[PDB]
Amino acid sequence: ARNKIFISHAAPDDNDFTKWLALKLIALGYEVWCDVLFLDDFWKVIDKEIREGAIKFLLATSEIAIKRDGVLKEIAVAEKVKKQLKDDNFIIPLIIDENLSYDDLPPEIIRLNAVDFKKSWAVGLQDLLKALDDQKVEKNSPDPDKSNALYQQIFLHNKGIIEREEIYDSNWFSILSFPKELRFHDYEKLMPKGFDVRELTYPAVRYKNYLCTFAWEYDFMHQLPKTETYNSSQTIRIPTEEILSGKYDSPFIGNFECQRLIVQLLNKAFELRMKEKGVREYPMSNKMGYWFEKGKLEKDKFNKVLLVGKQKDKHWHFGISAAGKLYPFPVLMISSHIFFTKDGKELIESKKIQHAARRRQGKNWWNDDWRNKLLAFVKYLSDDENSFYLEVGSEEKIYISNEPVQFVGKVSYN
Amino acid sequence: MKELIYIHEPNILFANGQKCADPRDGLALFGPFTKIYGIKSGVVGTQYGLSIFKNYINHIQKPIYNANNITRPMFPGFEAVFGCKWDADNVVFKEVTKEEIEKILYTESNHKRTYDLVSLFINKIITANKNEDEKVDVWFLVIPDEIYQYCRAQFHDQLKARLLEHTIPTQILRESTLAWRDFKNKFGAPKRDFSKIEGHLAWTISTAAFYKAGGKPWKLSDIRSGVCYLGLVYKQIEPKNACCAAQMFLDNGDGTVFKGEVGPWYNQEKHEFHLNPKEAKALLTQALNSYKEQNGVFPKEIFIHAKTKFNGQEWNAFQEVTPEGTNLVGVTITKTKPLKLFKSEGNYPIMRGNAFIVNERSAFLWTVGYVPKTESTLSMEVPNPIFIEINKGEADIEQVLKDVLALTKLNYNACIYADGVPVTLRFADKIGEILTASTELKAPPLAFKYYI
DNA sequence: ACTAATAGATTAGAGCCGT
RNA sequence: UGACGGCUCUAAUCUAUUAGU
Ligand SMILES: [Mg+2]
Repeated sequence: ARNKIFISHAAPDDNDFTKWLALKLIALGYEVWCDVLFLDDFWKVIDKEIREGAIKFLLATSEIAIKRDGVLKEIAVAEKVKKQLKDDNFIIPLIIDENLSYDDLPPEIIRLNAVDFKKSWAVGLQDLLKALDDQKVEKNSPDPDKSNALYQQIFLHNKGIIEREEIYDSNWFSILSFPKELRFHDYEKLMPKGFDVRELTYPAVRYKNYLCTFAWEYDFMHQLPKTETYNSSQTIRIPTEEILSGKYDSPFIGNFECQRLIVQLLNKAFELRMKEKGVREYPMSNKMGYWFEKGKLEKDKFNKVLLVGKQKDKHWHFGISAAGKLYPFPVLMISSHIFFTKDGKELIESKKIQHAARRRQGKNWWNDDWRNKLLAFVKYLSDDENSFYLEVGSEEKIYISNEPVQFVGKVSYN
Repeated sequence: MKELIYIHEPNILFANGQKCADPRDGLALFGPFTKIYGIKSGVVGTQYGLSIFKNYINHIQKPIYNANNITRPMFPGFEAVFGCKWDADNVVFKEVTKEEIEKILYTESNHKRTYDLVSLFINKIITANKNEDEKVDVWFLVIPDEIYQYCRAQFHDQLKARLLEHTIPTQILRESTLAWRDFKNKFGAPKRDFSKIEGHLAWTISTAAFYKAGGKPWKLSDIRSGVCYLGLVYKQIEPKNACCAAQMFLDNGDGTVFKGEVGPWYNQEKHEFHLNPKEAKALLTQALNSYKEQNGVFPKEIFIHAKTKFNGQEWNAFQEVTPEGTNLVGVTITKTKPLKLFKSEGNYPIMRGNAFIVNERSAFLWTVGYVPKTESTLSMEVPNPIFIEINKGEADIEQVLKDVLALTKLNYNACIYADGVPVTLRFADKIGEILTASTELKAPPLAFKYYI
């Protein structure tokens, strides 16, 4: 039997209204067939209902729904069906367009009284619900079960999460190799004036009064007078494999402190080698960026992705800040930055000006844009084919994969 | 090859207990969990401000269509969503003259300037609150731009703070927001363009007004029963720190009760952002007593989370005041270590809800990502995930991830898809910004209606 | 005991742009 | 302060170690 409320409208524009109203009517127990809700000849199926299945013909009337001949065809058949039903209360227009003068409609509907949706949808639905009970349109119970099915089929089945596997490129670059053993030398007295390790060319830190370093006792001889004459067989040597495993626990030094010294040495070595590499640096608030400059990059670009650039008057430079973190797995966490230079030769000395540029320039770049720039900038660091080494001693050093760690995820989107 | 486990998006209850994943869709389709009869407006502004407010209310009466309707859902209209009436003609308007604002602004003392600017508005509401029979549910303060830019010991913080003793829900709306079209930065275009996001603005403002007027737009149900999700935030006073607590728990009927549990708490310690044993014991006793009075029996778990890590002494105090049969889980949520995941081939960020498990005691959770539901990612740039560390106690690292993700979905101050940080922490942050704006208040209002 | 230095750590904030 | 988010700039604490008071 006819227990369906046909809803006709413009296909590309009136979707929003009809979707809300159809779902609203479905939630109330009605049976509402709409093309947005149940379309899958198209004229034949809708005609069957209009002449057999439809019991009401709600016209979402607007300044375009009355210029859509396809829609006018659906009224033309409705009207006839209305004559077959003698149901004068059949076509029940729905004017949502306040722009529509309400008095510029086709003769077929111009004689019929609308249901007003121009001022607020809620009263109009109240008006529609008022009319529908008045005309005794039957309706089922508003069960949120089969109705739930339509709701999801419409919006909550869309929530679906593509269950295919994706590959994510992070910004973690693992440390490929650490030196065989950690050495604690003693230059306390050999230190000419207990100076810092700025003179030392190899990463060294004086734990307590022992200058522990991955460089051998004899390595420091040029920049270290008196230390030049240091005897061996008096250096505390700890296995780095035991340290990273958190197994070495001695009253001389704890595992936490030893890893702290390892992290500090790695940070210094990165800063050192950085100087070895051809790239200008930038003093950030709490880190050191590397503002690539003209000349160090062909066409201000490398590995097929620029690492340098020029703004309207200034010049953007893709820089990075490295902080090595043993947790969870030894990695060199790298962070992306953008440094704006006055003429690609000197960075603006105004932090506010630099920040306001970073922001505006950030709008242009995308996910792929950041990934390509980061990976290309790292690949410049490569010494051999698949990595690059950061000296931790004349003999010992730390190698870092030039590709970031890949993360693979269970799901994706459309 | 590193494997990322996935946590799905929790469902939030709506009218008649129906579930959905987006407030902007769940409300527009189903309606609020609890319906109010209507909202009596209250406006403290100029004639210009009153005209703007009435224009905006009548504008949101009609449906609001934003440019990209597909990605951000449109606004049906206030009564069409929530089911109550919000008319612009029921305004109990209290006029503020630009001249009295001007004489306030000319005072040399900046602290006295901001105090007097707060005092004007609050005394006019205070006065109306006691001298107007017309009942007002929410007081909407249409402030001009001069207040916002000249006055900068904050206007908003003190204004919300100095009304707490009277318990008056308020909503500040800068006239730049409501009249954004007629507020241009001399170029001929609006200072901030709402054109493509007008519908979402209507969503946010209407949701905030509905919440502050006694309505519950949506509630949470995808959380473990018997657990009191409790969040601490520490705020600086210059050398004192103030701790604020917000607690969310299911009741006997499994309905979330979200309420603050905060009394003034000041700790003087060499270590920054910690708590002396007395303050910690008082805080936990307050929270446990609140749960006891709401549900009768004691919680089966006290899921304490914070942006900082707990030391030994305060945890021992926590355990000492805790009864038997109740477990304590202290979780630290940090958002500082940059772990930016770039998708290999494509142009849209990692999906929200992906989780990287470090080990049995830590994880990374992408509470910000790309949500297919709106097709609009919550982050313009690459989203930094939150580091969830089970600092103390025993817990399942995946269960904690799903619990945090669930707690990220109760931001009533904005009708966004979900919050980047768990809501208890953000609302406790707001409380700390307000409770400390004024002098220590006795029995401060414990309901967010009076803060956000 | 207390100050200074070198760190990395852990947390605050202030703010400034984007949408 | 309708909001959210990224970022930038400061600041302190913690811890270790040395120096000094
Ligand atoms: Mg608010």
